[PDB]
Amino acid sequence: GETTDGVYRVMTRRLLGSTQVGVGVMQEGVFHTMWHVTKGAALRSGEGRLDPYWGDVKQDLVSYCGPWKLDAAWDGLSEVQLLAVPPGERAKNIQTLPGIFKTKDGDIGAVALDYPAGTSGSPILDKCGRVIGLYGNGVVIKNGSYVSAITQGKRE
Amino acid sequence: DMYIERAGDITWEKDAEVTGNSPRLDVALDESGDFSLVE
Ligand SMILES: C[C@H]1CC2(CN1C(=O)Nc1ccc3c(c1)CNC3)CC(F)(F)C2
Repeated sequence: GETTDGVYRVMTRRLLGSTQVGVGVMQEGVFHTMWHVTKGAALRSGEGRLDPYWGDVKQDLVSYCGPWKLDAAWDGLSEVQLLAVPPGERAKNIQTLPGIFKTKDGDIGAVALDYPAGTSGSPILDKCGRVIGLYGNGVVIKNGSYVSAITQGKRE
Repeated sequence: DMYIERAGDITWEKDAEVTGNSPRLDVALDESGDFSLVE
């Protein structure tokens, strides 16, 4: 089916009507999304089938039709844009300065933007339009709002 | 079965809505890929 580069919605007909469970990026013939969106299940694109190729529950990432292609990184200084694709709503760019997740294994950028369930997998971009990571895996703070890590894979 | 639908091009938009703060949080990541706040 459709293999043009871009951001895509991940939909299902299992629940009531058509429900958006997440979002993903098509780049170089590979579909990239978060593991918790599909749970590693196969995908449909028109009449064509997309089979999982690589995945990891701890990184919360999965790739279809080929190895993970996204390798751009946040520079640790500049503002970034979340290309949010909420359920039933138009794709929208939101610019923000990321904070930081400090872990025992190093620091990771983090975006303090809150969207509904079904927005996970929306890409985070740098000023050149390169995907520096996917939005949708993070933490819930005091107020009840979300702060997502900038989750990036490794290009082998 | 899950299916995909195109939603747009991946481009930086000039004069986009600028929002959100930049918090520095100490976090832990478990084997199931879940983050938690360390305090
Ligand atoms: C609480 C909402 C808020 C959220 C992301 N959320 C999640 O629950 N993420 C999530 C769920 C299951 C797993 C993981 C992460 C990693 N391990 C399994 C929707 C959003 F994308 F808009 C921002």
